Amino acid sequence: GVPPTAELIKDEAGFETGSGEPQEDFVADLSVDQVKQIAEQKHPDLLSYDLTNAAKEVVGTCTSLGVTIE
Amino acid sequence: IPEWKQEEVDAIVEMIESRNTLLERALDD
Amino acid sequence: PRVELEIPEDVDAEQDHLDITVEGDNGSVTRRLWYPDIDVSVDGDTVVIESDEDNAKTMSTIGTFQSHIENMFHGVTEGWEYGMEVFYSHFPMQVNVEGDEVVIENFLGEKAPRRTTIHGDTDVEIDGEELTVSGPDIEAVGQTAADIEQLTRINDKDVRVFQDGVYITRKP
RNA sequence: GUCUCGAGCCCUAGACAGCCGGGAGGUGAGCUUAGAAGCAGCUACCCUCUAAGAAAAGCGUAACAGCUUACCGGCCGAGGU
Ligand SMILES: [Mg+2]
Repeated sequence: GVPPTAELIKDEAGFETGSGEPQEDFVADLSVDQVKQIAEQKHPDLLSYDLTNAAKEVVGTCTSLGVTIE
Repeated sequence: IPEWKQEEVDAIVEMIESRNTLLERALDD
Repeated sequence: PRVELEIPEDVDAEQDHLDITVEGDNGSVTRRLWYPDIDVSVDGDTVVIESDEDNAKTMSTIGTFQSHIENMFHGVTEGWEYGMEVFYSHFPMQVNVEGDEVVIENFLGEKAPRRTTIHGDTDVEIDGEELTVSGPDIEAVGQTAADIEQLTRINDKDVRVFQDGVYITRKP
């Protein structure tokens, strides 16, 4: 039902393509309040019990794309 | 006596109060 | 060394000299187990394979005698089953059991029938496209099963194109 | 091939091997690209669940699928390397 993680990051960023070299070349940006909205959406997709660990799975795709958190 | 086996027994004894060999060892305690 | 083998209830085994006879409901198997300083005896209801020597050569045979006796126990009870499937590409092969020998006719277009003799008490049953070799003596059954596959040997032409022949499907 | 002597390491908290079971999700990573989803190539190689389970070691596919490897559990039981 709920679309993939790679698509949900590109909507609230404004950028389409990633990078030639991840983590070494920073492209997009996010904030803490913006990751708390993506954590509410995926409930049957993630295996995490709490909302605390549900955010870590989204961050575990972000830093390996070129997204810096402020 | 491996260090990870000692840490595992202390993790099982923690979830009794609150491998089948490591469970038996933890129950005997 | 000494290895004691407990005899099953369905089985009863007698022994004289170097020969061991193992009887059961599926039949009887007599084998000769002869090697230097290895004594195989029947102690009531256990088979004892012992030797005063512990060298690699003696140890190899003690372990071989063990598996030979354990296999005889299985043979006289549940028996030994080898399943085979007859495959052909162009020429319709005619496999038939004619007496104490299994005959394969019209193999690869041959006018002359290919045949092999069945080893002892081994029974070969055929049900259309399938063949099932069975009996108490694994030595006899294993060989008769092998003999059938070896019978369609082709050394002259490519095996990958000319694949016709009965092949072993099930190993026990 | 076989005999003999030494050293290190692992083992009844169960070793070596075999067999059974599990080999999971985020996500078919991103870039490349019509596509590439462990496995053409470039870069990274991160965290959840958990007793394990690689951003995949080897095959396999046009690409999937499919088969096992790592890794965990079970059966077994004495030495093993
Ligand atoms: Mg030629």
